Amino acid sequence: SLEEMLTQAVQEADIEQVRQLLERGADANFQEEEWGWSPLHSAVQMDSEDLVALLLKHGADPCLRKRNGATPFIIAGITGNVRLLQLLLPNVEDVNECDVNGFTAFMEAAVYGRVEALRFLYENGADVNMHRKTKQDQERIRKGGATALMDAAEKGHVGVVTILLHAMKAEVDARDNMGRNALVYALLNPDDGKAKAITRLLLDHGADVNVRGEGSKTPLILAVERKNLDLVQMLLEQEQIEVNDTDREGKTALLLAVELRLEEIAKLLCHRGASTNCGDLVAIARRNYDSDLVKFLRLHKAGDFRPAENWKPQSSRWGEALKHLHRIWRPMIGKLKIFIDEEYKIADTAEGGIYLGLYEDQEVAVKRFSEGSTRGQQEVSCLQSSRANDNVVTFYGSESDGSCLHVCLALCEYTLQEHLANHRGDAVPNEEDESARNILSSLFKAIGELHRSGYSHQDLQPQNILIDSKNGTFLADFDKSIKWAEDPQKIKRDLEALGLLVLYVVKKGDISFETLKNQSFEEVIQGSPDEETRDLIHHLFHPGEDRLSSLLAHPFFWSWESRYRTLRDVGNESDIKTRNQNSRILQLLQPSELSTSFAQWTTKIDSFVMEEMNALYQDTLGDLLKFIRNLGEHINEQKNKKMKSIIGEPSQYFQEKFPDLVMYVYTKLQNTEYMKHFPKT
Amino acid sequence: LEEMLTQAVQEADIEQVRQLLERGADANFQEEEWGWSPLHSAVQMDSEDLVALLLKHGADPCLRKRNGATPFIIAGITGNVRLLQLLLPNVEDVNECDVNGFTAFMEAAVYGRVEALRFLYENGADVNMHRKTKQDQERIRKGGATALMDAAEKGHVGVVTILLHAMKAEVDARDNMGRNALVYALLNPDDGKAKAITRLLLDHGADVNVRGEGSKTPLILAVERKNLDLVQMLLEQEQIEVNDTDREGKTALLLAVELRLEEIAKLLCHRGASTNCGDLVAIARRNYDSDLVKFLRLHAGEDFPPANWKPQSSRWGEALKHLHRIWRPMIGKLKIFIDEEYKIADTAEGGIYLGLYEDQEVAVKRFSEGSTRGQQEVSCLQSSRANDNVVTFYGSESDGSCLHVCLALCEYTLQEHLANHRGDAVPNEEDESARNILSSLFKAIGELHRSGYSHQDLQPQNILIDSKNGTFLADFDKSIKWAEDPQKIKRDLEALGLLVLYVVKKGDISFETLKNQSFEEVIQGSPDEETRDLIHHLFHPGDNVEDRLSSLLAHPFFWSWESRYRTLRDVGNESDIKTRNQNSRILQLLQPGTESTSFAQWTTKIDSFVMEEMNAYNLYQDTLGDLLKFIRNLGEHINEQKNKKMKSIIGEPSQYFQEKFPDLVMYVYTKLQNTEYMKHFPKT
Ligand SMILES: Nc1ncnc2c1ncn2[C@@H]1O[C@H](COP(=O)(O)O[C@@H]2[C@H](O)[C@@H](COP(=O)(O)O[C@@H]3[C@H](O)[C@@H](COP(=O)(O)O)O[C@H]3n3cnc4c(N)ncnc43)O[C@H]2n2cnc3c(N)ncnc32)[C@@H](O)[C@H]1O
Ligand SMILES: Nc1ncnc2c1ncn2[C@@H]1O[C@H](COP(=O)(O)O[C@@H]2[C@H](O)[C@@H](COP(=O)(O)O[C@@H]3[C@H](O)[C@@H](COP(=O)(O)O)O[C@H]3n3cnc4c(N)ncnc43)O[C@H]2n2cnc3c(N)ncnc32)[C@@H](O)[C@H]1O
Ligand SMILES: CCN(CC)CCNC(=O)c1c(C)[nH]c(/C=C2\C(=O)Nc3ccc(F)cc32)c1C
Ligand SMILES: CCN(CC)CCNC(=O)c1c(C)[nH]c(/C=C2\C(=O)Nc3ccc(F)cc32)c1C
Repeated sequence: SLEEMLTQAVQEADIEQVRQLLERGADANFQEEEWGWSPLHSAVQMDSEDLVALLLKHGADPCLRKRNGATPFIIAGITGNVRLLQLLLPNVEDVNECDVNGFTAFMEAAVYGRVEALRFLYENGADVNMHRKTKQDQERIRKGGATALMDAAEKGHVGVVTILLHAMKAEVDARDNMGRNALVYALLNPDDGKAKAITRLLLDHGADVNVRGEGSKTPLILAVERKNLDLVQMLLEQEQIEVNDTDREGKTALLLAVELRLEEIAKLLCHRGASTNCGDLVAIARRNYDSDLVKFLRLHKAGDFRPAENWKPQSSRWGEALKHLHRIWRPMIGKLKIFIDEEYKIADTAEGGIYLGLYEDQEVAVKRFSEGSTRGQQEVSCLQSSRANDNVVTFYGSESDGSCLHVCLALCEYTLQEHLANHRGDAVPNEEDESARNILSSLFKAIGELHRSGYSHQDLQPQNILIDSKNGTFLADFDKSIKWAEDPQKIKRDLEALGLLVLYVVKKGDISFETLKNQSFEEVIQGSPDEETRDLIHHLFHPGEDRLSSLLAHPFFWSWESRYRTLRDVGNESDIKTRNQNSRILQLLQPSELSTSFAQWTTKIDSFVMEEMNALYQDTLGDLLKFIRNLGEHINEQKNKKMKSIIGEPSQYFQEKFPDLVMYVYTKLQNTEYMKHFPKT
Repeated sequence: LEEMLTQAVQEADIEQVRQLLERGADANFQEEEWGWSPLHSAVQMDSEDLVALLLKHGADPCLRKRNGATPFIIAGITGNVRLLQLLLPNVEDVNECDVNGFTAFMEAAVYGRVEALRFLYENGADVNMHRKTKQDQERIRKGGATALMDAAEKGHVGVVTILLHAMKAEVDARDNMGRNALVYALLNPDDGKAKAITRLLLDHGADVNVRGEGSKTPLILAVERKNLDLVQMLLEQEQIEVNDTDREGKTALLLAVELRLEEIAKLLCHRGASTNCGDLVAIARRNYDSDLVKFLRLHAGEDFPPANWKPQSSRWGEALKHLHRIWRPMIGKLKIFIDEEYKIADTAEGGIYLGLYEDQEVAVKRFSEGSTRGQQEVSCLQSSRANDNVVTFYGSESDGSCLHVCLALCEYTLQEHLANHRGDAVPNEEDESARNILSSLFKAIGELHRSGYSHQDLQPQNILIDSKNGTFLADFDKSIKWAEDPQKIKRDLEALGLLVLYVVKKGDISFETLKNQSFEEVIQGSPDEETRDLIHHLFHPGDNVEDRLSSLLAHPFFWSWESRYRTLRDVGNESDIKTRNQNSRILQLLQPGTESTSFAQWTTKIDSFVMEEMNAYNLYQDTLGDLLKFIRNLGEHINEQKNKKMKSIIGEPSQYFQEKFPDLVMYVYTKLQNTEYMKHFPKT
């Protein structure tokens, strides 16, 4: 509280209240633990000399480093009051002391365009062509090495540039670790006049003009991109200027000037040796509606330049249209290449449609929103949280053209509805449906993960589910999604739609989803072809917020083989074989319940099989399981060949003859020790 | 060469045109790609001569190209009045708009073609026509801009004034977004033109409380442009709202303090702006804006913070909380601070730091924007977004001087994770963990190859584990497209071979150690035959490599002990094993001819009680057939009441048979591998 009242006192500039507390014994070398600021640092930054004098009297160290290694002296450079620098100098060890990023009081004077402070530190030993020496991590990626000249040029301080080159002997062609010099820094400044004046000075002193800036750009290309005839004339006054220099992507200064629709700057560039076979400049002027520059371009023809098409799309369905999109010219919206044409449309939506696009040269689906849209905001928000969810469509990023939020997504081959259509004629009519389990377990996982992330979908339907080239399934179209904390029992709608999607997929897409939405709970249950489906759906309409991942353990997701295996394994328990009425197993399998389909099972199994196996089977469940166990073990032996052919495939046999069997056993053993007989799930 | 010989219209010479106009080619021959006719293209190049020559030859002036554009509309662009005069008698409506809403008048407005604009106005043209677009564009609230808005946007001072005064233009016309010409005016690059057009519009009474992109007012657009003049011009209106906020809830003043604009900030305070919209003092103070600090203190942020963001990371949690709290400027969508507190690791380039990217926690790998290595990384991550066991790529941001590569944040390295979990298994118990880690890596590298890439540096430091124990492959700065150099795939597969031993040995043998060993020494280091066999397949993948990785997932190494045992039991239940039928297919596969394997004389290697009790009938023989028979029989009966003594001697039978006979599983695997009996193997 003491030094804290001092800290406060200084911030207020109560000179007296400071005096009292210094005499009370308060530490002027106190530093707050976050950013390392001292009362001496603070007094300098706010520029009240009285406080700096008062604190220096009380032993406040002027070489005291804050978090960034800056000392109150360094800070005075930024402040630019000369009598502060006077007051701190007779305690300063080195005038060239740097913070951890290599900054000196002189650099700081240059950065803040403080002429008078620069003069003071000039006459006092301050090195003028000191490069910033930074920490090892910054150097290894070639950061640092900049100078007061480069600093002054970037900030556009005409005064400071004049004074350094002339009065102060600044090296004009000094390089930072990136290989940049003050000219590059000069050319980046937003103001026209300031940029003009600084470039002039620097050129006349012998700044190299053949230098690489950000994006491998020359000074010339920077002058072009800025649309400044003035900055381009100065740079084209020198002969050694490489006019046919290429930036990162192979764009030339001329190419750029045609592309930007800048007549004068293009012509001046031609009259100076900008070679014309760097791209079809004529066509570029033509799409620009630049009549005048066209003619001039055809008045220097060197024949008729030509352009090789390499890029192959990954998509099969969208391939040819993506080739076309890659071929034609479009302007970019950040990292996105897009064209609002029917040829490129994927689908129609509640706002804006979905089109093919290219994002960093990768194929994408692009969902469009009005940039103000609640709906677009909900989508982007949910997608940004879903990056770890493996069964959610991959999110590339979102780009704004100012009136339209573009959401870019991985491109998929088909919607679930399409996919089921294309694969409808693959399976023999009674085959086991492995495909349905895969699709639906991927959905359970996707929705389960979406819930754990705090989001609910609200519009699960088959058009929002996509299938990729490799048969994987993904969830999509988040516009109507909500953070479920807002209303926790709205999760229910996801769970109910998932129940409808169970039926949908098990029915191989033959029943439309519309139909299934107009049906009531009991109609849906009745529409189900088996008991596992019925029970699964039931559990979705009547849930217990991690129920979904537990439902992946449900016998619906057991293969026919696994189901058969579980019945055989249960039927091999000692107490089923010895018919121990005492035992815990037969206790559990013994209930109350309604009429089963295996009650008096012995009368509905072929009479030939019945005899051969009795070679004492009662109408208990226990004796059915045992029957399954023995038949499983012996079905393949020579002496059962006639039995084998009556049965056919045994898994199919038992499940068909007794549809409720697997479910009944699963229900009875679910939370018990003999749950260990279930497949590894 | 009949329709493709119109380039002359390109080469613009009248001679070849007239001459081929009666040699055979359709005047209205629209090129297929965009709908450009010789009439379209002539009007665009402004050849007074070609429009005459072609209009002589019937060519329709109402003929639409791809975007719905008659050469009339295109004369509004070129601006020439006597092209518009040659065409006007052969057009139904002068106000005929292409598919995006654009009349010949708006094209005159867009390109600042002043004489053309006059000519169209007296000939009936529409000055308060909003653009009518297709329904796709309307549903997302695009279109409905007037010619006035086009003129303000392009900054044509001529055109605005003519329109406002001569042409009765509605100043406070809105587009579908809800934006007047004023909004368009302030987004102009040119300060002077912007000043001029603001003035004209403001004095005709354009709304100054409108909203543009990002919910920004005109005032906020003025402040973000850093232009005192436009700020004064707008504050000249009495009705204006100073305390209007953008989407992010920033007031115009807040923005001025933030941007180090003492003068505009002082001005906005003098015109009644609220000083309690942010901690304004602290903002000026960090900006080193001494005078403005004084000023706001003389008036302050007394009646003003916000507080709930929770990281998902447990390891990096506390530091992510710190990073969220502190103020940083953005590098695009990324929040980062280069300091030891936030540092995850050192690299050969720049280190890995914690970051926030669209408010999501991330690891940020740093490269000089120059870097070949950074380019290789971004490239390979861009092709891997579908690969589920590659670290998620969020995006890359540039500082001008540095490439930030942002990645999903993981808890641990593979090396760390194996250390932390070294205590977890009783050392005589099945290693589930190893199979999971290694199957994810097979999947990762498999898919990485399918995408055309090879890693080149697979080691445990490049493999990361997340909060839910998913394993992810990272670090592609040394990756290569293998198409150029097809056999360098084999080096990744060798590294996988090393990683197999590393992971099975639970991290006890260091990777360095293992990289110095020869292929044969590594195989010798293997604690079992499944590992031995697996690794072998990785060091010798084959020239015809292809998807060697995907077939290896089927190998007994990835079978649980439960499933190995289940397979041996199932094989043992074959009728020809039970009848000991020597002629049969199964026994021919298992056991042909006349034995070096640890199951030679297997009857003499199991406890004599078990052997004796089991003989409850030809007593059990030293054939493998009879061993599988033994395992099936034991499997079935081990838990029966009367076999309680056997059960305790054996313990868990899977563990037993594997231990007493280490080569058994592999031996059966090898014999049944591409046979019908493969159906007894587990599922994958
Ligand atoms: N003689 C020839 N021989 C062989 N090929 C040729 C020839 N001549 C040209 N080509 C090839 O044609 C290709 C481009 O097609 P195009 O020039 O025929 O028509 C353009 C484009 O495809 C098509 C694409 O539009 P877009 O999807 O990008 O969508 C643009 C935008 O989103 C929307 C603006 O509306 P708003 O939101 O602002 O209300 O409309 C479009 N637009 C913008 N400014 C426009 C304007 N001033 N006037 C009319 N429409 C404008 O529209 C034409 N176009 C684009 N920018 C334009 C502009 N600034 N002024 C006038 N027309 C423009 C070119 O790529 C070129 O290769
Ligand atoms: N009186 C006070 N009392 C108590 N607390 C206070 C007080 N005043 C401010 N605070 C609080 O402290 C926090 C930290 O503020 P700070 O100024 O101590 O430290 C900043 C940052 O931590 C720290 C690291 O910043 P960074 O990682 O963004 O790194 C910036 C850059 O990447 C790096 C190298 O740049 P270069 O070599 O490539 O050009 O140095 C930083 N830098 C840039 N310009 C600088 C300059 N002119 N001078 C010194 N450093 C500069 O440096 C301080 N800083 C940043 N920009 C600055 C600039 N333009 N001028 C002066 N200092 C600057 C502030 O955020 C604030 O909340
Ligand atoms: C088969 C006939 N169809 C009528 C039902 C017409 C085809 N059109 C359709 O059904 C259709 C619909 C309604 N959506 C899509 C595609 C996507 C979607 O919605 N979100 C996405 C996100 C990413 C992506 F890469 C594709 C999509 C199609 C093909
Ligand atoms: C002894 C452990 N120390 C703290 C207790 C920390 C030391 N740090 C270490 O060992 C270490 C190393 C050498 N790499 C990582 C992490 C990553 C890496 O290399 N690429 C990535 C890409 C993404 C990502 F999300 C994390 C990483 C750590 C934590």
